[PDB]
Amino acid sequence: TYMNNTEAICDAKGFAPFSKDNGIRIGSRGHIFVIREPFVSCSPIECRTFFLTQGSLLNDKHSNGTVKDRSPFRTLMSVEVGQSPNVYQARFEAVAWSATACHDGKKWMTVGVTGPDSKAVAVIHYGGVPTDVVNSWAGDILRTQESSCTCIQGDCYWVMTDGPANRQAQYRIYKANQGRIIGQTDISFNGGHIEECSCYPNDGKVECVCRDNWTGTNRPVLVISPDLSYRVGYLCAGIPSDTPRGEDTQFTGSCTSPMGNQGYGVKGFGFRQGTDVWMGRTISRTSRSGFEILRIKNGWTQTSKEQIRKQVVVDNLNWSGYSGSFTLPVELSGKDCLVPCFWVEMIRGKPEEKTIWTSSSSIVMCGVDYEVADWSWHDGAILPFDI
Amino acid sequence: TYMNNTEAICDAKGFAPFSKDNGIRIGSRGHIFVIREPFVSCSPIECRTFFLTQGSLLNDKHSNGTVKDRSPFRTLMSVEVGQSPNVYQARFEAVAWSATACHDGKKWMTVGVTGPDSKAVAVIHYGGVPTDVVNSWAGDILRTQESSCTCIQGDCYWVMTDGPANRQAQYRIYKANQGRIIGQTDISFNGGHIEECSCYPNDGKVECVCRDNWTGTNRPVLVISPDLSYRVGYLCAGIPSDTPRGEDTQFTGSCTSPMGNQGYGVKGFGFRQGTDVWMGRTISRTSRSGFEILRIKNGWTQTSKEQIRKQVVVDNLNWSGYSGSFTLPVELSGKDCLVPCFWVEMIRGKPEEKTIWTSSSSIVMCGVDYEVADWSWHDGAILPFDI
Amino acid sequence: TYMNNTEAICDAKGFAPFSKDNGIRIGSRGHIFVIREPFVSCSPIECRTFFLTQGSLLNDKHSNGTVKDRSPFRTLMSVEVGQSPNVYQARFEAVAWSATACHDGKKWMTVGVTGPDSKAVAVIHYGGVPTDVVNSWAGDILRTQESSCTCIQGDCYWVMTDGPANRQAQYRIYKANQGRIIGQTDISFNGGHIEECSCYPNDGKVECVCRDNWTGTNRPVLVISPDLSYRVGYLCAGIPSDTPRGEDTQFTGSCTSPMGNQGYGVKGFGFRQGTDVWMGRTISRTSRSGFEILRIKNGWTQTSKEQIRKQVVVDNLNWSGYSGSFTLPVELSGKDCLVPCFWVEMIRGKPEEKTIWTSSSSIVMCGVDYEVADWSWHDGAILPFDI
Amino acid sequence: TYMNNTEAICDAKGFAPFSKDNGIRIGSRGHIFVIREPFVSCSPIECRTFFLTQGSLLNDKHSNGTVKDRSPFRTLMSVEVGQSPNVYQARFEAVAWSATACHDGKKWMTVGVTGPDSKAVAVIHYGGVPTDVVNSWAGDILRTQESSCTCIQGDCYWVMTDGPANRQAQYRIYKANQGRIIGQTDISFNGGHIEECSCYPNDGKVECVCRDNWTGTNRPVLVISPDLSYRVGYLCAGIPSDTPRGEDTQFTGSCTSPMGNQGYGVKGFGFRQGTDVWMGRTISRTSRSGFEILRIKNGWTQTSKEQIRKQVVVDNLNWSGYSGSFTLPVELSGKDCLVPCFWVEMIRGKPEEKTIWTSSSSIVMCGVDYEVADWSWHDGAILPFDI
Ligand SMILES: C=CCC1=C(C(=O)O)O[C@@H]([C@H](O)[C@H](O)CO)[C@H](NC(C)=O)[C@H]1O
Ligand SMILES: C=CCC1=C(C(=O)O)O[C@@H]([C@H](O)[C@H](O)CO)[C@H](NC(C)=O)[C@H]1O
Ligand SMILES: C=CCC1=C(C(=O)O)O[C@@H]([C@H](O)[C@H](O)CO)[C@H](NC(C)=O)[C@H]1O
Ligand SMILES: C=CCC1=C(C(=O)O)O[C@@H]([C@H](O)[C@H](O)CO)[C@H](NC(C)=O)[C@H]1O
Ligand SMILES: CC(=O)N[C@@H]1[C@@H](O)[C@H](O)[C@@H](CO)O[C@@H]1O
Ligand SMILES: CC(=O)N[C@@H]1[C@@H](O)[C@H](O)[C@@H](CO)O[C@@H]1O
Ligand SMILES: CC(=O)N[C@@H]1[C@@H](O)[C@H](O)[C@@H](CO)O[C@@H]1O
Ligand SMILES: CC(=O)N[C@@H]1[C@@H](O)[C@H](O)[C@@H](CO)O[C@@H]1O
Ligand SMILES: [Ca+2]
Ligand SMILES: [Ca+2]
Ligand SMILES: [Ca+2]
Ligand SMILES: [Ca+2]
Repeated sequence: TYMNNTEAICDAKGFAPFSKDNGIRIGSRGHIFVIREPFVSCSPIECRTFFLTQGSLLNDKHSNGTVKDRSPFRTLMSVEVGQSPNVYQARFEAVAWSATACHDGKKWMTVGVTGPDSKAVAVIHYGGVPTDVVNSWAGDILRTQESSCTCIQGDCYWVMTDGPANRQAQYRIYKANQGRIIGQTDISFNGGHIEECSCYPNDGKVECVCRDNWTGTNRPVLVISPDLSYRVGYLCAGIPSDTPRGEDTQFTGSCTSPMGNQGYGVKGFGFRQGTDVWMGRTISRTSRSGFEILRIKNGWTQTSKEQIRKQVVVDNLNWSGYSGSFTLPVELSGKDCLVPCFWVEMIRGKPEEKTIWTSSSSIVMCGVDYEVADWSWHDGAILPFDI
Repeated sequence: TYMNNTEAICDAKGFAPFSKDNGIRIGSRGHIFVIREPFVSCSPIECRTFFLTQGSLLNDKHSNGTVKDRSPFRTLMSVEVGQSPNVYQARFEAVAWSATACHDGKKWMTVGVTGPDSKAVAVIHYGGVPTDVVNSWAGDILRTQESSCTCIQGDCYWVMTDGPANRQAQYRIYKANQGRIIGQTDISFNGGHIEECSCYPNDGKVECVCRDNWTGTNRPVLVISPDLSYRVGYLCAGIPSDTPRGEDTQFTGSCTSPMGNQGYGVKGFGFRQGTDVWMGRTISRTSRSGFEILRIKNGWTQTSKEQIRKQVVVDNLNWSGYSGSFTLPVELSGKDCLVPCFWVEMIRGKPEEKTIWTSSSSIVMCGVDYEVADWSWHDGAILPFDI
Repeated sequence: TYMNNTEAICDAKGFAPFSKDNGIRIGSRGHIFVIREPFVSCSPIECRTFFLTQGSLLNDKHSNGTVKDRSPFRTLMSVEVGQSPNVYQARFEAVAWSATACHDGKKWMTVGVTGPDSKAVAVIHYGGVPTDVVNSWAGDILRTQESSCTCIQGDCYWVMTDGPANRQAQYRIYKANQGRIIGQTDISFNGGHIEECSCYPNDGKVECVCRDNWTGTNRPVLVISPDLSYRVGYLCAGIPSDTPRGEDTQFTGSCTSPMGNQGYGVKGFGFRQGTDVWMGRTISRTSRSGFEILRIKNGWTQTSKEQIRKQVVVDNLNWSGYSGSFTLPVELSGKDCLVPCFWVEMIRGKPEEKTIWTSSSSIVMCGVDYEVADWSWHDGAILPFDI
Repeated sequence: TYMNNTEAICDAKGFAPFSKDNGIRIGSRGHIFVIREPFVSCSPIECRTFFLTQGSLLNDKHSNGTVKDRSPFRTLMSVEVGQSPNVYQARFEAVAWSATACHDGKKWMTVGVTGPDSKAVAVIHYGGVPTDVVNSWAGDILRTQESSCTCIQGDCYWVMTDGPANRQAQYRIYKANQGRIIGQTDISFNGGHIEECSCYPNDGKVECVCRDNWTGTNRPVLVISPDLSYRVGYLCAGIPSDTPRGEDTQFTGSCTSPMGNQGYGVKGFGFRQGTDVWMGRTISRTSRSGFEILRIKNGWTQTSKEQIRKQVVVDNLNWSGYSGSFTLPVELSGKDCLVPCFWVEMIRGKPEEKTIWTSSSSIVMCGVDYEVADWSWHDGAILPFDI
């Protein structure tokens, strides 16, 4: 049975810890893949952590990783939420150096982009098999969300970019049923920049909070209808949520354009809350360290600086990294709304630390009808490793 | 289908070995989590061992564990009874430094308490997902059973404390259906102290045998009805079952108040047997070593010293530790009563032994219509380890 | 659904290799339990290898095993046929230093004997739980088959001994349904000796070929009806099948009494084939090395020396050990008879080899309508190990 | 339910990466079997990689493998596509130094050939059990496909050879239902040579593209009808696809006979595409290195040199090896034709590299309605290993 993820996202006052895998701690001894982007998506029966591996283990010469991000070895794999990315519980998903995954209520759909920078191919899998392909359309690192795509009544939705890391690139929305591409749309966005979208369902539409890597320290926002009509803009709020970013007090916010004089970026997320917004960010303005979630009053629909809530989940003494959204299915929350949840990647090793290698672990959090006390559930491994 | 655990507990003459995981022996070489509290609970299809991990493995620098009990790394995980707490068979349960788990006949319910000492949050999971929360009510180490909670006709019951390790604290009963809190009750108990309750179903009510950490060397006893009305007191018998404790001959027992001049404690358990009681205890009065189960005649309802049976399960040459109750579902015993069972934790390493680290393994036992011969099924690893 | 294992055993001309686990080879590096008795039994869906472990791994100080056979650590565990006894695929079965397992078509029944030599307890499990117990009846190492018990139309049958390794002991048949003992019988056998029976179903009765450890170099034979009436005797054939044993040419065979002046023994097996018999034995008369199966014409019902077939499965250059029978369910062979199969244990390490430790691997074989060529599928590890 | 694999093979313009296991990279640290022939076959629910192991692990003295190819230790095992051949996810299949596997829509059928060169036995398994046998018919290394056999409406088909590696040998087709041999056929082919067939279903018949090890640098082709009538010949195209082979420009092709003056060979594959053909080959004419797939116009039915497409999947800087065909079931592609896919083995170690040992990893590819960009998804481990 296909999920209906037509409900409204749950209004929430805070976020409860769901899971912590401690994979780097464990991989000091265990057989743990060197990973990045430990992203989460859920079927009606369970939530899984997806991740990329270069086929190498923690504490093994292969972890060296002077090896290109976008290598022939990179694969998308998965375990159940909270499990470490260890070899012996891992399900193979796709050959991939860029991915999105999601479940329609019957099977898992995954997309992995691999191949040469100049003409990379995205292969869509459905039920553990290749079902369809998308080649590069602009021949400049075809890439995607690195988080959960979004299925609504059996049709699955995601966003890709193809174009420079910096200047103007091109962006498309893609639609699928049973792993077969049934629609696509180019996103009109001159002057604007979209990458690594963090999306979730809300009211029968798909909303995303993305990364502008060109000039924006505000994050773009998309609202994709089933048809493929969309509105695009920036997250209204008068508080910047990218990294790097300038001061809050030195920023005015905008619903239609990038505002800060920054290049670069980090994947992060945000959740509409009626007219309000919950926005994730690194506590640091410059580094991918510390992690905090703020609720801004009227932050989705206007240039608000009104902070309604703050919750620290990784303190500014500790490394953090990428973050993304997912939702709990109603068939698992048992609610009549979609519980917003997100994960946070906590990166260890190069470049910030002396090690030959680089991996991440995760902390996962869900919505909840209550104010949750500050804490830091940080990675915790003890570096450097044996090697 | 929800379990009916409305039956009477089985009358039993002794206890048969169910399982022994040998996890510390195995983890000399295998990839075995450093654990504590290897507690057992059963669905209608299987019995699982729950445990806490700090995300570290036996024989790995991370086992060091000069690391706070109540750390950001601590998670509740599970394997099938008798399996070691090894990485590759472990199911993630909750982020937690205090837990209870139980199954209602449809899904597993777990509660893990994590967060700061001053305002910790307990997250209830149901079906492998966050479904509800309880924040600290007194801002002093919100904590729970460290054994199996108790489901009766689909509503699940457990006991928490919030307050000093020593002096008067506060204690609540909590009720849930499908992971949603449906009731709660404060337990009136001045002069008395409740922690780490060991509970089981008996006659459509929940009975617990708990730990008084303030002044009692007798263990408290609760009887919780479906409503949340309860009687509370102390286990009547004229024999002390806590550790530390004084001599049997130097104690008179009481159904209503703590009796010995001891602080401190250990989790342990007891089973009503009509008017009789089976009581667990460490053979040592001072140390958590050796383990024995005694049957006292009239021990539940009066100040009896009448020992009906004794069974040694760990000899006084060997380390023991925490212990708790669970019951076998009728759907697995095939009886028309609830088979009482318990587990015993056998702690190795610091402080009793020279090692950088501390873990435990378990022995599990069930009820049975026969007198079972004395033995010691003790942990068995050979310390110190490589390190 | 309960199996009907009422059919006749299949007439067979030879035996095809089913499985080889290579667990000692693998455990040079992998995490492989030190095991003994890698015995096989089958449900209607799969065949599993059961084994005992002392909770220690190959290549780990714990493998030392100057440790008593009959220790507190010894547990019965299982994997799917052909898998190594590795930690991460192992299902826990029972606490045990002596076992039998079998499936009735609905659940697995296991029996593990543990406890003190003087009053050991056998715990019967059903569906992964304690369901019943048998204490020592003669207070001298209560013990059992170390191979597959036998279920016929939902009632399960096995044989135990209690008494000296040497002189007269006592022997019982035990009957069970859903893990509850429903019948028992003492076996009248003065002058005779029964241990380690290898049994299988044939024509709605249970037949076993056992080990006489007192004076017999012929193996005893039992035929147990559903009631518990039985005939007992020795395997008629004029060829000795125990180890140690004298020459074939120096033996006359007997259907009613032990014949050779040998103490000691080895578990082995035999299959009725109408009036014929297939008999297993070590190629060596003195050592547990080499393994061969012979078909004797009229060997079940008379003192025959007529060898109809011989098949070597381990050559006399290689260590062998225990062996036992099982049958393929009709629901898996797809035949209208019960395919006879057996396994052979191949023991490495002490005492025959310089190592601190002792383990075994297995080769498994099934019936088949054809003459199978001689070979040696022997253990294969390269000793001594790192240590 | 039995599969209908009666459909036409899908017409395809290129091949998308399905899976990459990185098992040699991983086995630098993980517990990875030393393998060969990582072949793929699919049930209606999943695709599995089959492989042979000698029971030894990467990085362990046992990997030495001065050990005969055709040893007593060699077993056929399997994992899910894309998983490494690691110990803890492996399903045991057969005792085997030569194999074929396939699923009929209800159970897995496997065949493993083991035993002495002079009289080897092939045991057919069905549902994880021995169901039937084939002994050597010519007493010269009875052997088979080393890739997916082929089930059509519940009857399963495969090809074996028995005879010299070089001169004339003998070749048979074998047919089975539920693991029982229901038909066989000798293949008339004087002057010709068949080994290691790569087969797939097309139009209710079985087509194979095989290895001539005697004199042919073209690959033989068989078309087996349900009856067991067949046409046999050589792949028509005017381009040689074996290794070793001469230049393309120095070859004329033939539909009926071997053409090049080469002995030796490599397993490879080809797919009919109406009248066209997709042909696999090593980029090297002399070495098993690099891998490319070419589409020849009219290549199946005539002596064409017309190259319609080329796709590189392993570049000529990298080791490659064996290759085979499988098809995606309609129940997983969701198409009304059979998606052609193939795998490529990438061999590391001896003899090409300085190591004591030899293993392989794989890349898997499927059909697809699009031109796929050149790349090299090559093995990637860093040799030599610790040892
Ligand atoms: C660990 C790497 C994370 C990672 C980062 C990151 O920002 O750190 O950048 C992505 C970008 O290159 C930019 O978004 C610029 O376009 C990149 N995607 C790929 C596949 O290139 C991804 O791998
Ligand atoms: C290995 C530790 C076991 C352990 C012990 C124990 O008595 O040894 O004490 C619990 C208490 O602190 C006391 O009951 C006093 O309140 C503690 N709970 C937490 C989470 O603090 C638990 O971790
Ligand atoms: C590796 C040991 C195998 C093993 C042997 C064996 O003959 O080698 O002997 C069994 C006997 O003692 C005898 O049959 C004499 O009664 C023993 N059973 C137990 C549990 O004592 C069993 O463990
Ligand atoms: C890694 C070995 C691969 C391998 C090769 C190969 O060509 O490399 O040759 C097969 C042949 O011997 C020939 O086809 C000649 O008949 C062989 N089959 C067996 C079992 O002998 C198989 O093992
Ligand atoms: C960190 C590390 O091991 N670097 C090695 C380096 O020694 C070598 O010279 C070069 C090419 O092999 O780059 C590699 O990454
Ligand atoms: C037992 C052990 O390794 N202790 C280390 C110690 O060397 C160090 O000085 C301190 C802080 O890192 O405490 C740590 O736990
Ligand atoms: C083989 C081996 O390690 N033996 C040790 C030995 O050194 C020790 O003196 C004794 C008691 O610990 O027996 C042990 O088994
Ligand atoms: C590469 C290797 O380890 N070779 C060993 C060699 O030392 C030994 O002399 C011989 C027999 O054991 O062949 C073995 O394969
Ligand atoms: Ca930016
Ligand atoms: Ca106390
Ligand atoms: Ca004897
Ligand atoms: Ca050739």
